[PDB]
Amino acid sequence: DKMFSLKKWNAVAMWSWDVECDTCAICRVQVMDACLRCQAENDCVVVWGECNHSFHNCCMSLWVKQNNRCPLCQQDWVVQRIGK
Amino acid sequence: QFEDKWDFMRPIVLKLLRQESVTKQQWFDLFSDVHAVCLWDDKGPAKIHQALKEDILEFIKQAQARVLSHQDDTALLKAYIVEWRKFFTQCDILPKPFCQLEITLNVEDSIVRKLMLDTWNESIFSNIKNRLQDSAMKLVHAERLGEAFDSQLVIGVRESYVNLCSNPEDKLQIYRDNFEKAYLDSTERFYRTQAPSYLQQNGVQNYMKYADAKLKEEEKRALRYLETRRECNSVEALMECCVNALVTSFKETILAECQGMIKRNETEKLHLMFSLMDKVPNGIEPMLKDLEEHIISAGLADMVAAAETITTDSEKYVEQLLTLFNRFSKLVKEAFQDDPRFLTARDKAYKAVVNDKCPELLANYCDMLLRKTPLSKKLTSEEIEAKLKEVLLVLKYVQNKDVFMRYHKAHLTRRLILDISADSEIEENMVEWLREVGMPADYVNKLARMFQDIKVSEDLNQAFKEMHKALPADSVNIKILNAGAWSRSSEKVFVSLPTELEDLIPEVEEFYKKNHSGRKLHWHHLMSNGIITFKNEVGQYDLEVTTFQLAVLFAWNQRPREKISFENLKLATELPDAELRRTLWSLVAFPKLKRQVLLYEPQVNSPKDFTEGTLFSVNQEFSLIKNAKVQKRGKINLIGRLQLTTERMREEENEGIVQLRILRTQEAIIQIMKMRKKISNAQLQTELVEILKNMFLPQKKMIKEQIEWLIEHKYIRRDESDINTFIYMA
Ligand SMILES: [Zn+2]
Ligand SMILES: [Zn+2]
Ligand SMILES: [Zn+2]
Repeated sequence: DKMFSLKKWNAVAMWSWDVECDTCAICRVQVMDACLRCQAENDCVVVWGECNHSFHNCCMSLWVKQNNRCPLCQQDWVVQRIGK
Repeated sequence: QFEDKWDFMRPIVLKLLRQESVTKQQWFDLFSDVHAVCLWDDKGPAKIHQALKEDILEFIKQAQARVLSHQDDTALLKAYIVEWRKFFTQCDILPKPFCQLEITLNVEDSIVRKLMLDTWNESIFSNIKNRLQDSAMKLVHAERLGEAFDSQLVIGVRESYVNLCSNPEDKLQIYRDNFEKAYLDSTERFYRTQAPSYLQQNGVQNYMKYADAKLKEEEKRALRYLETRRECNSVEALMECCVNALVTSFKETILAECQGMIKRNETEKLHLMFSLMDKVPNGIEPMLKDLEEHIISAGLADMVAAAETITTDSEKYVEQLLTLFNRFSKLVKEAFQDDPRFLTARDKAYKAVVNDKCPELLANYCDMLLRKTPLSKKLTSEEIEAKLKEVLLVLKYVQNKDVFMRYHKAHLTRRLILDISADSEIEENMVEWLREVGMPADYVNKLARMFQDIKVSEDLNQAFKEMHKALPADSVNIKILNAGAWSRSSEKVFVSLPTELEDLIPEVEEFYKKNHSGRKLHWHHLMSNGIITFKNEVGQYDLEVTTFQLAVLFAWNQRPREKISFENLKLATELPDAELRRTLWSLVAFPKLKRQVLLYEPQVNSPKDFTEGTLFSVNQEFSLIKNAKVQKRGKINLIGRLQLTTERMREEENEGIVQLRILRTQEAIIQIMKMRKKISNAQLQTELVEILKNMFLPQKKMIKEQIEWLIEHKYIRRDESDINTFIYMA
């Protein structure tokens, strides 16, 4: 019977693919940093797939031209979000 | 020879010419002798015509006198007609006893008949003619004055004009060239005089009515005074003349009336005008213009003015747009008789109204309608949908459809996270509704996915509600969402939670991982909220507060009377100043409360007013207040806008759109180039506009930039002879 006794909690969280917020996977620079093309020929931003996998928009766009699937799993690819 | 036969023929011929009792025997005596004349006498055919000319003339001259003598113009025509009828009758009878003549010199082409018609003209109808016409026209004028003379007098004259020129080469020569001519001379003269006399004192509508009435009367006169035997065609021109001479001339003022009637939605007056001006070759077309103008102006006036007063008032935004649509739709359906040209003028004009340009507001507004706002609370679920149903129109007209949907979806995402919809069905309706607009599946599908995701998240939630038995499972509701869509940004304002929650999360993560291998949670506490029973000296009140607020409040769970600084709370909650301040502000200054959850030393008006040294404590006098009385228990919400969409989010969405436009454009270029291996900038840009048309209007600048990119990245290349022509590469 405390001052603010928990009665209800509407928790919100999202999920993504685990491993580490590391590299881009196609390329390899930090998902938050420039990519193979920018950091060399200098905006490398992020893009998501309905499969919850995230890469630099510039790296996954180039890859999709060989085949329209996700580099990590192999499901048909579909952009979920371009927003950062 | 002629001189041997004619002496027996004549007597009979005369009787034919005088319409006397030609007996059967005479019919044949003559007929037989006609043949004998033409056959026996090489000049017979001519002599017989000559003798006929003389015999005919005698009759015609008698007829002339019988008509001419009547200085009274109407008596004259009566006589004219009488003589005419006898004359015409013989014109059709005589060729019978004379078939042999007509065959040698076809009773339909009858030469004698021609001579008869010509003689009539020579003695009467091309001279007393002047009076035949003046009289007929005076009578036509009489019909127009209201002096409805026995129509037959003029009709008779017209029949004569026509029959006289019955010559198959131009059956209406005289009639048209002289009767219709004269008709118009009298028509236009009459009305060029009277049509102004009318308007001179009458209002425009009165005249218009009179005018149309006159036209109807003229159609009747056309059926009477003018010819109906055949299509005539020129008869229509005569009606056109009536219009031009009278109505088109007056049109110069009628159009001013148009504009007025449009402004007042005087559909009946304008309806008349539509019909009258449609007859006018250059009336109704200006009316199209007038309609277009008013609609656009209304947008620039009514729509824009509304938008400025609206801010968040979605109902007015929606209805104002739709009111205009419907006001003018009705106008066209009635005033402009549902005519495609006006429907088009309206369509184009309204499109401008809609684009006179911020679908992002329309999106905010649809949200207001869809969700459980104070606005939506005044509407029946059906009314909410209905307003949106009508909005379909607006969106169809909106060019930058992606804008609306971007913001709508952003709102949906939130609505589903917080479950703050007006109801469940309205959300489903909204998704289908967007389909009804004809909007891009990319957005519409994603909205649908948001709902599907909630389902999945809830399956998980339920598992927790059943398993965790930190708290009594059930009490907690955990929504684990697809970050790739739900995490609209990377904004994850981590907050340290109450023990009851911190000791739960490890289990959430544990369970989650055991069932969702390969996945990772993103504790978006920012969007999390809950209920706590607020124990006070005065009672126990549930509080509906954000997770952040729960963390703030946690600070005093075992020590309500101890003062905790802003900074200490910051630390207790591990929050940034911005969010901390907002949540604290509500706790010490939430609207509509007579009691705040937390007490504090210095007071704040707004979140920015907090200082690190600001001391907070638990409001042990806190209570739900009813009739200014302290209740022993109850419940108060202190969340409000804490979890609702800021200029920041608005801009983030704006740029997101821009980038989508860029991405889609680039992809579209690639697709186009794959389709057509080599095309001009014009072809490329055209196709890009079309492909992306249902989302937005592509700008050539953007396209250019995407082209340069694609060239640099070897997707396409410029033609060696034309930098505007591109060739697919790689
Ligand atoms: Zn890059
Ligand atoms: Zn993937
Ligand atoms: Zn990358």
